[PDB]
Amino acid sequence: QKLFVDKIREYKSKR
Amino acid sequence: AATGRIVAVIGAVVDVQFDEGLPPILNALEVQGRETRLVLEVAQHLGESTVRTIAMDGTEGLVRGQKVLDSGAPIKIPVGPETLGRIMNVIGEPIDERGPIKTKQFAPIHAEAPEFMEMSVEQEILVTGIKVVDLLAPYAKGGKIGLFGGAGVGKTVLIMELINNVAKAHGGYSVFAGVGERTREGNDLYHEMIESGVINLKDATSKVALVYGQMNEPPGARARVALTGLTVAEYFRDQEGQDVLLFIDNIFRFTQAGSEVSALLGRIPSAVGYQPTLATDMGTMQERITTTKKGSITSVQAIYVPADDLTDPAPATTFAHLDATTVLSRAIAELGIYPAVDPLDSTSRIMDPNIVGSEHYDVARGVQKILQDYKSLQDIIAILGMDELSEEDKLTVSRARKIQRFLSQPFQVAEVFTGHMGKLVPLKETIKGFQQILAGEYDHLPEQAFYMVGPIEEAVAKADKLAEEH
Amino acid sequence: ATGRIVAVIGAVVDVQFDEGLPPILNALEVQGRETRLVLEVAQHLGESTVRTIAMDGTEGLVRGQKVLDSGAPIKIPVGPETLGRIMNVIGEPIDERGPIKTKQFAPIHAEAPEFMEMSVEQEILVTGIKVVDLLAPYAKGGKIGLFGGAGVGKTVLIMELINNVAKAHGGYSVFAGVGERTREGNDLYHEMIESGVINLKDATSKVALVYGQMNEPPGARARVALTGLTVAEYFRDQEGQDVLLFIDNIFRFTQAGSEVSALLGRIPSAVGYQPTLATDMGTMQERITTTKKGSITSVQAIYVPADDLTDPAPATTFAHLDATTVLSRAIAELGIYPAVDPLDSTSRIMDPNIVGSEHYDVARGVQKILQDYKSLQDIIAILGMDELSEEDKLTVSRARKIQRFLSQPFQVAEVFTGHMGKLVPLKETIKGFQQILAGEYDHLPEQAFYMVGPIEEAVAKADKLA
Amino acid sequence: EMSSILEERILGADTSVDLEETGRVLSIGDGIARVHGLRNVQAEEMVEFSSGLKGMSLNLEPDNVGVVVFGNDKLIKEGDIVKRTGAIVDVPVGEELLGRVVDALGNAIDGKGPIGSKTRRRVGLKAPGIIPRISVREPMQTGIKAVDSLVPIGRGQRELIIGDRQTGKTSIAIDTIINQKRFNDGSDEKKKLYCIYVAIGQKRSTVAQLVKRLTDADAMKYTIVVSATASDAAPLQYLAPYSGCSMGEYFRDNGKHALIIYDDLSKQAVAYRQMSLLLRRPPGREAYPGDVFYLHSRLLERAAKMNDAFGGGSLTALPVIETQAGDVSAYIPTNVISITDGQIFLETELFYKGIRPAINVGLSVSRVGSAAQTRAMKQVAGTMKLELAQYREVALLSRGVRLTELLKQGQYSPMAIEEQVAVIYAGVRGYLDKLEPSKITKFENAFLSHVVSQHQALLGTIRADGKISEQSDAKLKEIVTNFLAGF
Amino acid sequence: QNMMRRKEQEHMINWVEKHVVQSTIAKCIADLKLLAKKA
Amino acid sequence: AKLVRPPVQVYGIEGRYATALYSAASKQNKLEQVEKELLRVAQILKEPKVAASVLNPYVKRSIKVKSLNDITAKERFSPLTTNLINLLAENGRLSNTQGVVSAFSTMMSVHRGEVPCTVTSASPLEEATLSELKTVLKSFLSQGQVLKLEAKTDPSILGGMIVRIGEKYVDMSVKTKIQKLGRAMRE
Amino acid sequence: GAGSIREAGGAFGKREQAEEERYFRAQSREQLAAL
Ligand SMILES: Nc1ncnc2c1ncn2[C@@H]1O[C@H](COP(=O)(O)OP(=O)(O)OP(=O)(O)O)[C@@H](O)[C@H]1O
Ligand SMILES: Nc1ncnc2c1ncn2[C@@H]1O[C@H](COP(=O)(O)OP(=O)(O)O)[C@@H](O)[C@H]1O
Ligand SMILES: Nc1ncnc2c1ncn2[C@@H]1O[C@H](COP(=O)(O)OP(=O)(O)O)[C@@H](O)[C@H]1O
Ligand SMILES: [Mg+2]
Ligand SMILES: [Mg+2]
Ligand SMILES: [Mg+2]
Repeated sequence: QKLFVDKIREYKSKR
Repeated sequence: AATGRIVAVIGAVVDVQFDEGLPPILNALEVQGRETRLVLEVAQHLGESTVRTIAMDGTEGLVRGQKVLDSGAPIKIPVGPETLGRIMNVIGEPIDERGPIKTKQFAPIHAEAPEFMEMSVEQEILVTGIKVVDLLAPYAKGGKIGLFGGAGVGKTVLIMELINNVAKAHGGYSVFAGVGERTREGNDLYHEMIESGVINLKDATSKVALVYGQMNEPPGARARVALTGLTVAEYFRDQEGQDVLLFIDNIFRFTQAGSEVSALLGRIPSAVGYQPTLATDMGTMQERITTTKKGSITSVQAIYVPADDLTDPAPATTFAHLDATTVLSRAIAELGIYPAVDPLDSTSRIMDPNIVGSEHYDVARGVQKILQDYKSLQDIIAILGMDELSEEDKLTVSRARKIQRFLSQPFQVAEVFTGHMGKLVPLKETIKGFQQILAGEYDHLPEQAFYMVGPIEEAVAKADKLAEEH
Repeated sequence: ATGRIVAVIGAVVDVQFDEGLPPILNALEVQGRETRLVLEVAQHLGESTVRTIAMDGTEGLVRGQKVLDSGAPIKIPVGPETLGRIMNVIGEPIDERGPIKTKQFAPIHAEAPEFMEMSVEQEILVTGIKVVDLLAPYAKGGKIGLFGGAGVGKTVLIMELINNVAKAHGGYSVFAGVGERTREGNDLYHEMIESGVINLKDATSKVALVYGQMNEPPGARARVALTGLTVAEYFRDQEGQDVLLFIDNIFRFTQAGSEVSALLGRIPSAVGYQPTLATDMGTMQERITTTKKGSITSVQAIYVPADDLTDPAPATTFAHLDATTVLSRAIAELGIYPAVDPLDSTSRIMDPNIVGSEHYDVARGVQKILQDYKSLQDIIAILGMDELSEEDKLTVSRARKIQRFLSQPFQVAEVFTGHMGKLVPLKETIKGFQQILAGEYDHLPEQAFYMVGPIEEAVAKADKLA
Repeated sequence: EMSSILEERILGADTSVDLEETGRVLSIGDGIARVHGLRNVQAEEMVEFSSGLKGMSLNLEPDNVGVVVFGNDKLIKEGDIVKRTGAIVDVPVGEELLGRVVDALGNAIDGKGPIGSKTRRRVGLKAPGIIPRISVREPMQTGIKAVDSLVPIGRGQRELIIGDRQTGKTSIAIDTIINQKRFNDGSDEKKKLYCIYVAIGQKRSTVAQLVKRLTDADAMKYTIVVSATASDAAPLQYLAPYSGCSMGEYFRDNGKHALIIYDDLSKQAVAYRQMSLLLRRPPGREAYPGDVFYLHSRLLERAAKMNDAFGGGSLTALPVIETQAGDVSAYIPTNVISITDGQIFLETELFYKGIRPAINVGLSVSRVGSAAQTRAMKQVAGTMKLELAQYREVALLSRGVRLTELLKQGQYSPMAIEEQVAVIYAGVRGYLDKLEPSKITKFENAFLSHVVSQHQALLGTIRADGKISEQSDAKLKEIVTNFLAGF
Repeated sequence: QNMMRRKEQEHMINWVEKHVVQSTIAKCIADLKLLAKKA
Repeated sequence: AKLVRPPVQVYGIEGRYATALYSAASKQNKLEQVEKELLRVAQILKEPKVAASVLNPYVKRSIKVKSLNDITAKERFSPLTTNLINLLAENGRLSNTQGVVSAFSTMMSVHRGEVPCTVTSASPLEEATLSELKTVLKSFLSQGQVLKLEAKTDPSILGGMIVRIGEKYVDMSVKTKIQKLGRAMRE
Repeated sequence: GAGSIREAGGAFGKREQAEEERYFRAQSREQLAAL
């Protein structure tokens, strides 16, 4: 689920 | 029958490979797996058990390896009385949404022309009621006519006027073939015929069969629709002996359709981009449209002249296939004269004093001579002006302008354009009117009284009313 | 990646790669040459073979010669360091002043600006040329095209425009010489050095020159216009500057493509041109544009082969321009210079709401009287002048006076004419032509309006003849 | 914002993988890809390259498929994978395209987001046959006096705008589009005309100027602009007219009325010639393919008026053709002239002699004619046409000059049909022979002003009744007599 | 305000794209498992 | 006479001669013998001495026909391949010989039921995972099919695997997923 | 080439047509009043 990895991790990074 | 596979699709050209039983040239093939009917007409045997074919409909959605079935015969259309009042397309399907055309016999749209011993030498004038046509280039019963003209000169209006006049003065199962022309015009003609009782939707006693392949059709359909209409007319002529009318608008498209596939059929171009086989194709199609001893076919064909050339290979090749050519000039249509027939360019094979009589022939020749003299005098007018000619030259110019106006005639089918009412002038009325204008019996009447009238009595009445008001 | 040459036909070279087939438009370097021979990939032929167009001469190439792939298209140095320098099609300096030490290199193949980047401002650009400013005025940030046959004055007009606009210009300027005379490029270089627009000693130069001339093989002549575009595009985008881009001659671009189109194995189109003429021209011309990131005013000289304006190349160029100045050989043989055809030159800002109702009315009246004269020309030719009416003779006389007054002496033409050049303001042009149309000078001879500036010089010349 | 990019932009993305049917690029060049494999691909099916590019399979050959690339062939290499999409080329259609500038495939190029379109329609559909049609009766109002009076256009007609470069063809099309605002905001639904402008092979800044002009006059709210410009691939410029025609057939098939302008079809013919010559199809006249007539006829037959059983909608088509040096006799000009229902000939001589729009009334014909006019316009225009012909015969003469200078019109000023009728009345009844030809124009302006200031009743009467009544005849008679006395 | 939002969102997209690239046999395991479910 | 079409199709001179030989051998059901004999003549002509002598245009055609007759009779060749080489030498298509062989070969490759399979990956895959991959990809085929697998490696897909079985194609590379996410965020 | 001046539609054909129309409209007005 590397797309969900992108989603979650980069959301927490941009936040 | 034989089953093959589509191996190539380029535009409207489809190469089909057969394993067993290569189909002969001109056979119809059915593409299997299509919701609508797609017919491929075999054109060439390419070797390698492959044939090249022209599609009668669009080739979108065709796949390499799609299966194709051999009909075992050329395109076969229903023929008989049951085609009257119906509209069919190139492959014989009804396109008027009125159910199947149930006939007892089908005919192949590819047939041989009548032999030399089957010809008929009888010539008899067919009076149309149009002054210029009746006088300067009369039509013949059972002859091929042909209407030449560029874009917007009046070919369609003239052919509808001829439909009206002749095909209502007729009782012999007319046929109309729409070849590569506008669909709006086809709808208009269909509803005109339904309204004027010529086509009968209920109480099926119609007297015209309709065949339509229009501009949106691929080149194969526009190249074979003329043959479909020809085949209906051929059945009416041969299988019943009836005297038939055939109205083809427009036959140039036939030739044009061929060109649009020529390069794709592997053929080196000829002159002006036409196929090398233009003349022989036109000949094999036109030699079937003929009166035999078995029956009569009076053929009226509209012939499009690209860019008003008349030396283009298609009209120039059509010229020798006709018996009375009517040439519509744009220069005359710009003078306001309608029909735009060119009096010095239209020719009939029965304009012979041993066929029509010496009075008619002399009047026609005198009209043509005075119009040619007018053409010659226009140059001297251009350089010198109209106030320097011998009084006989002014008389020639005046009578020539009067004859020009009087050659024009208001049509019944043009009441929306003109505003005037239609006129249908008999033959002797025309001859008498032009004989009197030639003799000088109306040198006192103004030239504008002869414009857009019927016989010469209407000219005198219009002159009287003009004098009263003006 | 390394391939080997398998075929050489003119400017076209087939290269077979064992591994790593280079993309289309990539630049490849031939190994074993004395100078840099760059091949641009144009087609993938199959079987790991590409077809390329050479940017230099292919003499001496041997089948099997090694070719390296650069990994990117032709990249030229872009920046303010290119100002005052001359570079060729592949960005190499040809002015013997050493390397162009920029900090960035841009590929000569780029995408055209999108639809949302387009600008709509249409302010006039006064040039000092009476016929141009009156009948077909130029616009700032617009595309100007100068059409003309051989020897009608395209180079003279474009040099006059360089003199009248580029010196008075606030931004930068780029001159792309495409398939023209090399001595003309030498003349332009040395004239710009004399006039201080190019400074060989410091960084105050305002013009960048890119030359691939008519001695170049067709690949260089086809891509040197793109090199000039790349320089101007850098100045427009990364600097935000207002750029002047002069391209003489742009037709050569198309012609160069024609010369290779047969060798690339393509079925010829009309008049023997490549089938891709219009799309190649569009890909090139859509980058020559004003965006909302910067402005580019473009002046392109367009050669007309055999004086035939219906030739596919000028006929296709007509749609890419905001203003067209069509020079005529027939007008040039009447002694009228510049040879602008006043009834064939158009502009999109010739609009009352843009140039003013006064300007618009004067221009339209001038064109009306010239069209009426042209209509009378046949009768005048055969039946002589005396077979006309009085108003027809008055129209002929005023139209001839206007024809004369449309001519003008240029400052670049001072050398071979002796007449000092004239820069006529727009208001003086409008006033003079309004006055001629009114009839205020129906008493002066027509020879008094020939090769003058403002109308005051016309009346002075009239008083000097009598 | 980190919500518009992650709420559903990633949460819903159709991440599933499918078993694709593919082929392999044998060669690529000049926007033509010869592809191995793709056994079950259909003719004219849309395929997709491994770099997001799309193409159309046009040459189904035994050993390869010839694919035309809808983009730049720079991104395609030999050996790339070409996937099937299983569908014949189609574009989005619907009301959501109004106000948007899209490319030849329906992607928004105006930077306003995605078109919320749910309906898709093939671009190569067949035109309606004989039965679904009915005669052309409703008038298509252009707002141009010369057109609306002497070359009238009905709804469902194909009228060609043919002329040289810079003669005023796009101006006619844009005037016609601007004119429809009076009806598109009114209450009559069967009088609204949704417009479609197809820009083929044009400069992109020209299309930007045109969209600015359409937004100034607030005409973009009912206009779709399809743009395949000069930098777009030849397949896209080939396909733009059919995409626009599908967007208009959507309205035609739903009881609504649409208008489409093809500006211009000469550049579409050029792009089709390029595609065909690069597909190695043999050239014909002027190197054009053999079936360029079919190219334009299968497009211009899709403009039609439908009967009541099929909704009563219509699609009017205004193709544009650019001739070289006035050579109407060229290949593509004669093709399109033989196709359409009439032509509007523009001339350079007429343009520079002050006649603007430069319509050549001698050559300009409308095969539909008075069948598609209002009764008032017909009343005034039959007489105006007769007198203008009689003036052309001797060019009375003062009335003829009056009518000529009355046919002139400004740009981007489409007049209402009632004001047109009032002006042609004032000009055809003798109220203009007392004035010199030079001042006629300004009088008209003043006249219109007066009539649109204190005489809205008579204009509303002419508008509602469609014809003039003898009562309203006398009313406008006395109005124009008083104004001429005061002028 | 609108321009700021647009440019900030574009750079956010660029940064997320660049930074997910920097960031497993479980990938191949799930790939083979899904190819098993290809039917 | 009716001709027997091979299961796959090849075009050109080589494809035409290969289809001819395939039909003429499947009639006498001697496909494997002519397969091995075509490999033999390919190895024979590939030898540089013959590849230089009989591929020479400035020596007579009949002389090279006689030498080919010598080299095909001396090596105990069937009449089928014998007069096939005689036909190739008569028409002058000797240069296409290898091509014909190649064509014939791939025909037999699909007559035995051998489907090509490409498995692109960012790194060399694991051997037990490769065996499981071969096992599961066996299920994409009908009866009488065998994977001819060539798991070439491209490290630019960053992970996953791109599988092509004949013309069927699954794109499980992670780069495809990231590009889809990019297109989804931008649109 | 008879009638080729008017057939070319030049500046001489237009004036020829204008002359014919002028003369014959004058003659028509003269012939209508005497009827
Ligand atoms: N009715 C008019 N009155 C005054 N000016 C006009 C009129 N119509 C057009 N023009 C002007 O004449 C020029 C013709 O441009 P236009 O785009 O309208 O024609 P065009 O045939 O599309 O030209 P092209 O295709 O070469 O770009 C324009 O500058 C326009 O402003
Ligand atoms: N007999 C006529 N009377 C009046 N007007 C006519 C007549 N014939 C043609 N016209 C005019 O010329 C136009 C062209 O009509 P059409 O018959 O379709 O010509 P064509 O078929 O040759 O292109 C008509 O719409 C009409 O305006
Ligand atoms: N504005 C001008 N004034 C005087 N003579 C000119 C002018 N323009 C051109 N000429 C003449 O035409 C010749 C050609 O000039 P040039 O611009 O180099 O031709 P081209 O159109 O090929 O660029 C000049 O040498 C000059 O004799
Ligand atoms: Mg017609
Ligand atoms: Mg020059
Ligand atoms: Mg335009």
